[PDB]
Amino acid sequence: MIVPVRCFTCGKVLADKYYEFKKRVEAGEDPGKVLDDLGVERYCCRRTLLSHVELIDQVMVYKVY
Amino acid sequence: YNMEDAVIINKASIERGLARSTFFRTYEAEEKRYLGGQKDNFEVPSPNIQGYLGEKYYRHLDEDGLIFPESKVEGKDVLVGRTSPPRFIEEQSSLGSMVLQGRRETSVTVRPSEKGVVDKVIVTETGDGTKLVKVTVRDLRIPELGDKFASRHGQKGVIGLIVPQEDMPWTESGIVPDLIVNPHGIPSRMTVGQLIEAIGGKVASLTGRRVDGTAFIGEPEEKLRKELEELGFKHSGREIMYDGITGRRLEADIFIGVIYYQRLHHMVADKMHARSRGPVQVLTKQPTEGRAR
Amino acid sequence: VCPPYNADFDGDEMNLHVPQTEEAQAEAKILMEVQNHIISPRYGGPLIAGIQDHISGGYLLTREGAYFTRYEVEQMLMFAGMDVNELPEPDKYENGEPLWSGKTIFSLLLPDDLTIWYRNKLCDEPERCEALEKLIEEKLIPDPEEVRKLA
Amino acid sequence: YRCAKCGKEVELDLATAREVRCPYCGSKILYKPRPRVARRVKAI
Amino acid sequence: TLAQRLKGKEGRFRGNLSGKRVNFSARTVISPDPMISINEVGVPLAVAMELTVPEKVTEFNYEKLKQRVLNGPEKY
Amino acid sequence: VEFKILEKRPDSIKFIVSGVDVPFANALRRTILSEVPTFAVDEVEFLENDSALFDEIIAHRLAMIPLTTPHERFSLDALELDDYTVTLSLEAEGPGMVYSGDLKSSDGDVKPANPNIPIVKLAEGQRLTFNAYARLGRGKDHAKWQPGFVYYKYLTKIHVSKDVPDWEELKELAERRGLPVEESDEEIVITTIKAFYLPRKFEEHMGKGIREEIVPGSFVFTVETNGELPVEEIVSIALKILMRKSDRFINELHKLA
Amino acid sequence: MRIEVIRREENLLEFYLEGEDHTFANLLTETLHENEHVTFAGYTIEHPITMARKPRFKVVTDGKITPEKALEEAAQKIFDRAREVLEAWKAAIE
Amino acid sequence: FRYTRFEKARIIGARALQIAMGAPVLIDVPEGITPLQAALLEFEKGVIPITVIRPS
Ligand SMILES: [Mg+2]
Ligand SMILES: [Zn+2]
Ligand SMILES: [Zn+2]
Repeated sequence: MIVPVRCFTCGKVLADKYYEFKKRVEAGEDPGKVLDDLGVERYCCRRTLLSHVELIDQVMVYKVY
Repeated sequence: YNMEDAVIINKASIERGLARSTFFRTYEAEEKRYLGGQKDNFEVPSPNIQGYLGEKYYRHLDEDGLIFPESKVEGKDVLVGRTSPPRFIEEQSSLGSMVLQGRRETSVTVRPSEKGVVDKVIVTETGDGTKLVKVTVRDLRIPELGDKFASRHGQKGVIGLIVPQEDMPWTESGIVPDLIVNPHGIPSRMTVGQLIEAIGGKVASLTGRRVDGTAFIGEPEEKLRKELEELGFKHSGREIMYDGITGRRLEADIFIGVIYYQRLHHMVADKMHARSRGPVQVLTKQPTEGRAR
Repeated sequence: VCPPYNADFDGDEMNLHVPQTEEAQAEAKILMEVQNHIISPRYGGPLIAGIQDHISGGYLLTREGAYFTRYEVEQMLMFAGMDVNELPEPDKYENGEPLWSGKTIFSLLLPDDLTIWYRNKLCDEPERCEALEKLIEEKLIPDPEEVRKLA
Repeated sequence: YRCAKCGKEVELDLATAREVRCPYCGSKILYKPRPRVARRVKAI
Repeated sequence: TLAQRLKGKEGRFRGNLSGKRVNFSARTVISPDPMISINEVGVPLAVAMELTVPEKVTEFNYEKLKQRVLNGPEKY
Repeated sequence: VEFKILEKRPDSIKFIVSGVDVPFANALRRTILSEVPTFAVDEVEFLENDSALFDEIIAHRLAMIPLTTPHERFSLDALELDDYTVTLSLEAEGPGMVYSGDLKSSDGDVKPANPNIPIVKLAEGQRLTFNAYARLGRGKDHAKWQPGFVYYKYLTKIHVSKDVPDWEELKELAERRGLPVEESDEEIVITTIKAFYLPRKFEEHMGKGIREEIVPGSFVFTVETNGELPVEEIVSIALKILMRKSDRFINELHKLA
Repeated sequence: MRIEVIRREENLLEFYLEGEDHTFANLLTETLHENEHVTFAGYTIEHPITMARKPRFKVVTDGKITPEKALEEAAQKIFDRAREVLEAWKAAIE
Repeated sequence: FRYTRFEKARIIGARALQIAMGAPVLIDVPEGITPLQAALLEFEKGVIPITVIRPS
C-alpha cells in the first residue's frame, strides 16, 4: 500500500519525499533531523511519513487478474 | 451534533484518503448431476423458458454463461445463466403441463440491495466429476454518516456530520483537526489513558521516535510533559484556537493531540432496509424472516 | 427527545411504520404527538427536557461576569429562532464598550408574568440566600434596582 | 469458446463440454481473463 | 405434534395470532441534529420512496395528485 | 492599509497586513480556499489494469496530482468557470516503478508540477493504459481543486519588566526562535510573529508582571501552495473575486425594488 | 444569487439569498453595523446539510432610511475597500 | 360540556372519513390539504355536526 500522495489534513505532496527519506534512515541517522532537513514543518505532515507500511511488495508478486 | 457519543469528521480529510475501505463477497454456482442421468447445462436463457426472471438483466453475460470481468453489476443483475432439466414431465398433468414439457429457469443473482463491480471469475472441477464457477464482486464504500468508529479505549460513536475544512476550529499553526470529540465524556467514564495517549502522539511525532507504551514498565508520565515543554509547546497540550465561521480567539485554550482510531464494520449499508409488501409464508400468509429471504 | 426512548448514538436502531387508513391516522396525530408527553405518569416531573450541553451551557450564560458584546447578542437571537425587533436595550455597562449582561438575554424567553423563587444545587453559603429570602417574604414586591443588587 | 489462462501462467483455449485440465501444468483450475474493451470510472 | 403446534413460546396465540409481522416499515441507524423542532424526524430519501400513504382524491387536492401521477415513480 | 513582506520562498510566503479588521480577514482567508480555481483530473477511462492495485485506487491518485494552471489564458475571477477539457494519456509496461513524469499532455501548459510522484509499481509483463480528462473546478465542490493554504494570527507584544526574576531566560529563548526583541531600561517587548510557548516558571506571573497587549488591526499571514499557481498570484486573484462577487449583488438588488 | 423576500413591513426586511454562504454574509453583516441608521442586522443558516446556501437576513432601520438603501450603501463600501487593499498589494511586491 | 381527549380524537376520525367519501366540505379550500387536516380546521371553528352520546 504505497504512500499517500497528499497528506490527509494539510494539503501538501509527500510521496516524492518518502523514498529519499527511507534510504537515509537505514544508515543510522536520526529521523528527527532527517525530516527537519527536508521540507516538513508541522506535525500533521509528519505523522504520515513516520508511520507507514509500504506493503506493496508482498501483494504484487502473487500475480492474478 | 457531537452530543452523547457522536463525532464530527472533516470533509476534505475524507476526500483525500481517510478510511476508504473495500468490501468483497463471493458466489459459488455449480453444475449438479441428478441420479437419472440428466445434467443441467448452463447457457444464455431464451425468452420462452418457464420461470424467467426477466429480460434485459442478461446484458452482461457472454455466450457460455460467464460474466466477463469489470462490469458494473447492480441491483438484481444475474451472474451465471443456468438452465435446469425438465423435472417431472409426468407428475401432475394439470390440464396444460402435458404439452409444454420445457425447462424451469433457476440461476444465481446478487443480493437485491447491493452494488459494485466484478473482480475475477474462476472455473474448475470439484472432486467427483462436475464443474463449479466462483464469481466475486467488490465495492468502494466512502465513509458517510452512520459509520461507527471507535478508539481502543472504548469511546465508540457515530459520525455526526461532515463539516467542510473551511469551517473548522483551527489553531495558531498549520493545524486543522479532524475528529472533534465531545468533552462531556472523558471525566464521566474515567478514561485517563485517552489523555496520556493524546500527548504521547504529539511528543512522538515531533521528536521522531515512536514512544514505547507497554503496561507497567512503559514510558512514564512526567518525561512526556517535559519533552513537550522543551520542543516548543505548552506543557499540557492546550493551544490558542480560532473559529472558522466568524474568526476570533475562543477565550479558552483548546486541547489537541493525536489519537489512533480504527474503523469498524457496522456500516450503514448493511443495516438500512424498508419493506412495503413482500413475499409471505405459504401456511399463514405472513412475512418471512431475514434479509436473505 | 432522548430520555423517553432511552437511547444514545453509538449505532442503535429505530424503526418507523406509517399508518394508512384515515381513521387510524387522526388517532395518531391527536393522541400521540410529542408535546402531549412532556411530563411522565410515574412521578409527575418532566421527562422530555435538557441534556448534557443544554445544562452546562446555561450556566455559562448566567454567571456573574458573562458580559456579551453587541455583535454576539444580535447574532444569537437570530440563531435561536426568536423574532424580536430592535429592542435588546439599554446597553447596561458602557464602561468598556456598549455591552449587555447575561441575564437580560435569558429574560426574553419567558412569558411576561412569571413569579417564582427557589433554591438550587449551587448553594454553598446558606446565609446569603436567607437575607434575600427575608426581604422577599415581608415586602412582596420590592424594587428591581436597589435592593436586588445584593444578589 | 474462450482463451482462458490458468494458474502458473499458461494459456489454454478449449471449450466447456467434456473435461477441464491444463495439459502443460497438469493442474485443473482456471481464471477467466479480462477483455480489452474500454470502461469509464470516475475519480472521486 | 399438535401440542407443540399449539404452544411452545412461539406457538399460535402469541407467536402468530396476537403478535404478527407487519408491512409498511423500515429500520436503520440514528444520528443527532439540534436544528429541527422537538416533534419532527428525519427520513432518508431512499426510505421515503419505498413507503406510501393512500390518499383518496376528493375535490381540493385534485390539482396536487394530478401532478403526483404525471411525474412518475422516479422524481421525489 | 500597508504590507510588510517577511520572506519569499518557492511555493511559500509570509507577510504582515495592517489597517484591516476582523471581518475582512476571514473573507480573504476563506475566499482563497473555496473560490480560486485550479485544474484537476475528473474522470479516467481504463483499457487494462494488470497491476497489484484496484481500479479505483489508481484512479484516485491521478486526481490528487497537482497540475500547473496557466492564469494568462482563461479567466479566474468569473462566477461561471470555463469548461475547456485537457486530455492526459499514458501507455507503460513493466517492470519498473511508474512516475508522474511519464504522463503525456495534449496541452504543454498543463502538466504535473512535481515530476517525482510514484503512481504504481509494475511487475514483469503487467500492462497499464489509461486516458485522463481534466477540467476546471473549485475547492468547495471537491478537495482536489484546492490551490493551497492560508493561516492567520493576531500580532501581539509581550512586556516583561526587569523586576521579574530570570527575565534573561526569555531573552535567549525569544532570540533562538527568531522573534524580534526590542530592549530598554524599563522592560522588553517581544513581537510574536509566531507561537510563543510560555515556560512553566512564568505562568504565575502572567498578568501581574508579564502582560500581553494585542495590536489592533495587524495580522500575520501564511500562504503555501503546491506549484499550480505562482505563490503571490493567489492573493491578487482572490481579491478580484470579492470585487466581482459583491458587484452582482447591486444588479439583483435594484431589480427587486 | 436570487433574492427571495419573506417578510416586508415598516422599516423591516427579511429575505433569502440563494447561492451565498458564511463568507460573504459575515463580511456583509459587520459592514452594515458601521451604519448608524441600521438598528439590527443579522443572519442565520438553517441546518447545514439540507440547506447551506441560502442565509436568512434581517435588517431593521429607524425609519429615516429605507432598508434597501442600507443594503445598497453597504455593498458599495466592500467593493471600495477591496479596491484599496488590491492597489497596496500590487505596489508592494517590487 | 367540554369534550375529553378520547372523544375529540374520534370525532375528527369519523369526519375525516366522510370528507373523503363525498360529503361536501364547508369553507375549507385552499390549494391542497390532506383530508385529515380538513377535519382539524372544521373543528377549529366549532362547526362539527357530530355530537356525542353520554351514557348515564
Ligand atoms: Mg445502544
Ligand atoms: Zn498533516
Ligand atoms: Zn498451466
